[PDB]
Amino acid sequence: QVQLVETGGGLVQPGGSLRLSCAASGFTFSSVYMNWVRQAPGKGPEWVSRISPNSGNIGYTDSVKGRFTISRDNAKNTLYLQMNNLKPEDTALYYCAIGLNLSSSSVRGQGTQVTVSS
Amino acid sequence: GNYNYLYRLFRKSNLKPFERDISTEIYQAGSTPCNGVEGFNCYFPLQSYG
Amino acid sequence: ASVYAWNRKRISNCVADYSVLYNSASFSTFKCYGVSPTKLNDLCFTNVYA
Repeated sequence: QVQLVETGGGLVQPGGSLRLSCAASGFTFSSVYMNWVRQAPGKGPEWVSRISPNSGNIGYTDSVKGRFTISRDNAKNTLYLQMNNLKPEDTALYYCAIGLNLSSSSVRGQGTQVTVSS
Repeated sequence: GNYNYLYRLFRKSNLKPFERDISTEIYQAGSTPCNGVEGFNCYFPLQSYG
Repeated sequence: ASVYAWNRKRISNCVADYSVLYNSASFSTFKCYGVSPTKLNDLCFTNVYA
């Protein structure tokens, strides 16, 4: 039973880049990579960002270019997402899914919804 | 959505009766060996209900 | 042809080896629905529309 326990994210005011954590357990994590993907209220889910296991190349939608960054740690076996110049439009559930090349409807966790409060 | 419930979608052979397969090794769907690294012809064997 | 002018071809009376296509690594999109991407060499159909 693989559990993708995801740390909750509190309300953060604009002015500081937000730091969010998302952990995984129950399976070998160094083999497969993890993926960040967002679902906003009133619209369907969409893939945000992915990181390769070995090459470690961060790939994410150009619309979010220059403000989203990922950092994976196998020693702690988790992912961290940093967003700069956070805007209200970021309000959504930035959930996690074990990243496959398609990353479509794949395995995922509950996650935590975060809304930027002016 | 509740995606905590998983199931096995890729396996090399059918389970025998009353077998419990808990292995999570990456499934290989091609000639190229996977060696536990995701990629082409290397698919994670679990899939969620939601 | 253009996306709105997608070109259609019919294939029949031949033998199709999908293994070479599947194990090529030169294509970034391989999505088979209805049948498994592999084990396509064991299926025989009346016609194929490309």
